[PDB]
Amino acid sequence: NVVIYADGVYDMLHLGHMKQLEQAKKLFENTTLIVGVTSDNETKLFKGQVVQTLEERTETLKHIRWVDEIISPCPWVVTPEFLEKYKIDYVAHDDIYAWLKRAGKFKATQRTEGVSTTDLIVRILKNYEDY
Amino acid sequence: NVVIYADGVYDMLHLGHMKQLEQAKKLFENTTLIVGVTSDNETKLFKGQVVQTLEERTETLKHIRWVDEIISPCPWVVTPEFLEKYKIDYVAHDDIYAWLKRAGKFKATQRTEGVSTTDLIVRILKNYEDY
Repeated sequence: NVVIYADGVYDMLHLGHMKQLEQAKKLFENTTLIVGVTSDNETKLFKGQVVQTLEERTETLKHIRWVDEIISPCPWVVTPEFLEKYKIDYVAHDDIYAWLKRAGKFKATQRTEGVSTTDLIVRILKNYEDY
Repeated sequence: NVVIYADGVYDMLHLGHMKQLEQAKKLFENTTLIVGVTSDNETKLFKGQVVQTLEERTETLKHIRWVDEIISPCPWVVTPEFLEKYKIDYVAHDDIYAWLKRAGKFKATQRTEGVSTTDLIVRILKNYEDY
């Protein structure tokens, strides 16, 4: 059994997150997938705007079949100490990660374009011709 | 083991669908949850607008841990013949259902207000004061 770790904001969870979580879950035949959900204050300070609170973004992730455990809030920066505390074998994510590639603990997951929740609102608005 | 059936549009799947699916899944200690996804043409003709195609709405549902099987497209009207073909013990849904209450096959699931994907876009727009 292999312990995988993925982290992220997971704001307005869409098929993109789900597919990336699925891919992480399936890196190995027998895995335990831990998902870390970044904090509101830190995501806003370092990355950008978040619609949903930590509590909302977390409650929604618990419905994704690929998720075995959630760390909420997770650290903004993943540390080697953090890997050992939770006995993580691999970190799955789409440099600040060089030390992970060096431990052989880096596993790249892919992003799907064009399926985000915001992409969906755009498709709603395209029913209203500009004139 | 109890076979439960829930149907719906599942457009822009949100925590509301997920919680309603969760509740269906857990009506009994040992269940098999079948989720039917209504067709595009029929949903548009009888109910209202749908952003996502059948194929999109279905691919997203497969990520919800509570879902064991999907019928896609499902019939717009559920029939007693339909219940027997799939050996459904119960139909979970939030009249056109009287015959289900009469078979003792009706199980009511609740809607959560205020967590829909559209509710989320509204919260985005509220950062832009009207003046």
